[PDB]
Amino acid sequence: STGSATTTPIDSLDDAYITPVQIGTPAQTLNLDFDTGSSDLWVFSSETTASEVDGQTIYTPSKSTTAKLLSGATWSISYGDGSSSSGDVYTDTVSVGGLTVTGQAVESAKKVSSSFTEDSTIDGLLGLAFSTLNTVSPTQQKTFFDNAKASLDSPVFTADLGYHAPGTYNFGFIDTTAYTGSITYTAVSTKQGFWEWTSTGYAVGSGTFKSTSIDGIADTGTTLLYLPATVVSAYWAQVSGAKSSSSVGGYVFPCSATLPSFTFGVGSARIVIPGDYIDFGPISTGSSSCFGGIQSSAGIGINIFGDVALKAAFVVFNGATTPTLGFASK
Ligand code: NA
Repeated sequence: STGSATTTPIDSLDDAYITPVQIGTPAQTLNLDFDTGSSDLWVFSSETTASEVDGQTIYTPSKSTTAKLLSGATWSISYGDGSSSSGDVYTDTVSVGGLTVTGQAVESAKKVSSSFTEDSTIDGLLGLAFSTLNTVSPTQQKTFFDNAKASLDSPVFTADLGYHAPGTYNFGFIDTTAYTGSITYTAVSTKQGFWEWTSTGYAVGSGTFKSTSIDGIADTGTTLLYLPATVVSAYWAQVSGAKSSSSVGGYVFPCSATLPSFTFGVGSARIVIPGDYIDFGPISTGSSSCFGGIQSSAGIGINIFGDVALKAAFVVFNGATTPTLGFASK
C-alpha cells in the first residue's frame, strides 16, 4: 500500500504545516501537524477542557463506531517550545492520503497549553519520530508509520514541504518526479528516538564550504533551523545590521536586508536554502526589525534541521531495519 497527502502552510510565514487525517467511522477529518520530532498522535477532542478549545476541529470518539477506549492508558507530552498536552487514549481507524491503519492509538487531549489553544488551524499532532519516544503509559504505543510499515510497498515516508506553498507527505514510495538529480542517503542514529544525522558542513552565501560535522535532527515540527552558535554567528555576520536580541529571543535583522543563502552538506552533496526562506518577517506588526530563520541551538542541547532547512529539499525518511535519511534538491 501507499498514501499521499498534501500538506499546507498554516500562515504566510510557513510557521507550520497541516495535513488532513481521517479518524474514525464515519471519518472525522482533522488537520494535524506531522512532526518527525515526536511520536504521539494526539488530537483536540470532545474531552478537551472547553476553555482550551478555540476554533479547532475536535475528534468525538463517541460518534465513531470503530473507536475503543484503551483502558487505563494516559499520555502527557512537553515539546521543545514549552508547549504541552495530556489526556487519555482510544484506538481507532486512521487514514492519511488513502493509507489506512486499524487499531491506531489516537491520544485524546483533556488539557492543552495556551500555544495550542491560540492556534485554531492545528487540530493536533501526528508524530513520525521513533516509537521509543511515545508517551503513552503504561503500555507505549506505536506511531502511524510504525503501524503502517509492514503494509507499505517500501518502508519509507517522504517530506516535500513547500516554501509559501503546499507540499506533500508520501508513505510507501519515492516519487522520482518530485526532486532533481539524485538522493544522497546518510546514516541515522535512533539512540535519542529522533531522525538524528550528521551534516558534513555549511556555507554562507557564495562563501567557501566549511567541512565540519554537525549532528542534528530532521524535525518537520520545528519551524526554524537551529545550529551551533559559531555557525549562526558566521551567517548573520553577512547581514548588515543583524544582531542577537535577548529581548526578542534570537537574531533579528533589518527588514530592508537581502539575506544570503545558507548551504548545508549531506555527505558530498549540498542543499541550498535560499535567503528568502530565512526571512520570518517583522518581530511585531509594522516593525522594521525582522526575525531570522537561522537561530542558535545553544541551550536547546541539540541542533534541529527544522522546516527552514527541510523545505529546501526532498527528504526521505527510510524506516528499513537500519534507518537512513535521504536528501535531494528539488
Ligand atoms: Na517567534
